[PDB]
Amino acid sequence: VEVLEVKTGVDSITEVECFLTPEMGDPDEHLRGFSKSISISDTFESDSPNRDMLPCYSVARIPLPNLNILMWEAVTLKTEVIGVTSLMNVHSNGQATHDNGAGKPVQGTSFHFFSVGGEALELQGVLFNYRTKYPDGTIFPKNATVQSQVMNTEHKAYLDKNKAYPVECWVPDPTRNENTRYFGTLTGGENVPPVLHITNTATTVLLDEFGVGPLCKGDNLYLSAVDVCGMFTNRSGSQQWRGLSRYFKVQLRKRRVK
Amino acid sequence: EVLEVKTGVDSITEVECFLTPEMGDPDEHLRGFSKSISISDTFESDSPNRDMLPCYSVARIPLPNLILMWEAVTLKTEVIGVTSLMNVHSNGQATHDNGAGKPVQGTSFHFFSVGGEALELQGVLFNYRTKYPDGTIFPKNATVQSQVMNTEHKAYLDKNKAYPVECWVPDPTRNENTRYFGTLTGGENVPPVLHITNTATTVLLDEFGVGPLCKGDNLYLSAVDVCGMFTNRSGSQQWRGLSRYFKVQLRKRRVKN
Amino acid sequence: SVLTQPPSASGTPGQRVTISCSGGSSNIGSNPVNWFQQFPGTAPKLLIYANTQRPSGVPDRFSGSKSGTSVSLAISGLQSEDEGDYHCAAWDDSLKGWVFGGGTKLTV
Amino acid sequence: EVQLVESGGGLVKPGGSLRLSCAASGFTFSSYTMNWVRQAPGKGLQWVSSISSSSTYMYYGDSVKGRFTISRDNARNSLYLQMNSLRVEDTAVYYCARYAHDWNVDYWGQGTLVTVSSASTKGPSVFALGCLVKDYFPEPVTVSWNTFPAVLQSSGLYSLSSVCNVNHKPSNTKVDK
Repeated sequence: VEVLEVKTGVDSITEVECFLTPEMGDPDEHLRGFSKSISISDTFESDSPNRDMLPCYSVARIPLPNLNILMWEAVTLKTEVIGVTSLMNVHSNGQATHDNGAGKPVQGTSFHFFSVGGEALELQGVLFNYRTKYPDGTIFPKNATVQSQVMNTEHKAYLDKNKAYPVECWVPDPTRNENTRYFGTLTGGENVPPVLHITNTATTVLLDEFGVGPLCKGDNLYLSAVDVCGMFTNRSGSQQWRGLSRYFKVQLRKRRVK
Repeated sequence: EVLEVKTGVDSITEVECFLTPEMGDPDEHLRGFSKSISISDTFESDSPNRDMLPCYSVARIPLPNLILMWEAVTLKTEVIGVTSLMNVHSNGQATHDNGAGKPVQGTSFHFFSVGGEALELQGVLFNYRTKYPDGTIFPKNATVQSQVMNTEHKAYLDKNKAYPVECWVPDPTRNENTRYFGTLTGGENVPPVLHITNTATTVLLDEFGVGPLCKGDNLYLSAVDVCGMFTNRSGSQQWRGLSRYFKVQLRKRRVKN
Repeated sequence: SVLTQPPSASGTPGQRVTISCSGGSSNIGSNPVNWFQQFPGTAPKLLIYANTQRPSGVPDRFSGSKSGTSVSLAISGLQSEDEGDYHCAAWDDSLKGWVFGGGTKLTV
Repeated sequence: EVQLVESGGGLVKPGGSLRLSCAASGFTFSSYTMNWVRQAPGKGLQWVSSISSSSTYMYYGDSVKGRFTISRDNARNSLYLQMNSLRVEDTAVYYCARYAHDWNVDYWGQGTLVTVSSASTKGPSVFALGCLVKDYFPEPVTVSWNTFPAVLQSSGLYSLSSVCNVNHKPSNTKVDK
């Protein structure tokens, strides 16, 4: 809890480098990285999306070299989306934009999000429609009230499980996450063009106003991510969310702690 | 292990070349285009012809002989022939009655790398059941995991007219010795926006002030500049590419090997 | 650098009739075609302008298509009040003047 | 373009067994989930079983759970249905159909008739301008000359008339009048 000085020396720095895959709903054995073709409730009251139509937050707990009082301090992050060029595949049974047109490319509503934490990302539930019945097998806001639609402090949770927390009913809880650095962007709209930059030259610093990064409780580093890139439009017009993996490389150092 | 920068009368040198775009090159007359794009009968049977597939362009530049290695320090690059995209009269698709032709626009990948060795590629597939055509180097032993991430699919950008753009990306887990930059903008109506200037330098040094080091006295320029699609009168669409200029400042760095 | 249109055309009431006008790069290639309708003993009047456009007062039935150096006029839902001469005109850049076609007498 | 052809259908007695074959040409058979759907005479359609491209996922309708087994040989471009413990209700024309992504079930075969009856394979007897076919079983009968649909008599034997080369494959009958 009390943060003392940075230990330097021969064995004071270490590196995690992994990729997180996208859980987009994964209908069947052949469609990993897609959702199931989206359907719309008969009525506003009866909204109940199937689990394979709901993208979810991805999380990874990484065990770090054992210590001890010393804790691992996450100092810098590099991340990029892996496989951006795959979105140029405009020939795989898509929807011809017009007579003899190529297929309409992946585009539309996008959530690109990633966090680096010394513990689980902390989530606040917010519901578009509080009567939405989230499907068996997902962890969702419990005891939904109309207030759930704007804000309801009952809906707290930890991003502690994969294929679990739907994207559309959880956000980073801004009242918590002292020990995490989170960044995300929603671009909404059916025609929003994907814009994905890649570079191995961009480092992001994880230190706060006091020069302290996230501190890895239990010698664990917590990478969370979502990269819903848009929707794939099938020949029929039917639409599937399409996701992509995110690379992380985190510099860590040792910090003395009481 | 990287020692100090050698300075003096002949410590600096410059490479300056252009890379051409390989976009499919359908026939003798359509260099810089792809073949008019077709769409598979089914999701399962996706199998694009080789002349419908833009590919990464690469160029190995031999440097002066010199333990000393050449350090790539700065890059200037721009797309050559941006104005050519104003050609709205060459059997295009009238946007409307008495309209000019629809200009080149839509899905674009602008990418360029400067490396002391080949760009290192990771395979990622839109559809793992896509059959990449005979004559291209593609991800082998595709599994459904190939669609999101599959570490089997490693490769070197070591050959032209070879590596399709749509199934290879810079491998972010490698490329210590390369500086790569690219942007995908997707969408049928995405407007091209291409800036040109001889006044904009990009620095290639890392967090430790070391640029790429040219193994074997070789500098590796890679690039892709799929600008959009040309829409023919029929509505049929061909990718259109443009050449990329590079000018790389290099200096000599002492190294223990 | 002459506009070539059929000297005559005809149709059954209710049919679509098509009158073609063929030129060269010097005229129709680089310049727009207007169509003029002429009933016996009256002046020509503007029917189509700019290859494909109707002035106010011309029914939806009347339409045009342009393909490079050639244009056509399409009279759909043919009626007896459509009996007359149809004149094809366009500027010619080399002759520095207006070229017309022969005229097309449409019989019903 | 795409053709599926079923075979192996015929007459078998209740409690009996039977293996059906689908022959796929015109497409990478090995790439597609494949289905069996059946149609009982005069009734609508009813799905029997599905199998994934790599035979990782087989599914069965309730009515045949535990009796039928779907299988494929991707090297031989063939889908199979193993029908054990056959019942009278299982009588239908069995169709073979492809499922493609987003298309759903698209192409069907011609179908093959499976008749499950304790009754045995009775041969026809032959012979106004034409010839007549009396007391045969089961249904599939051909008329050639180098035609009305049949009637099911209460005897359980069919009869049809034609306005000759008569053929009834189930009884090896090929008599020319």
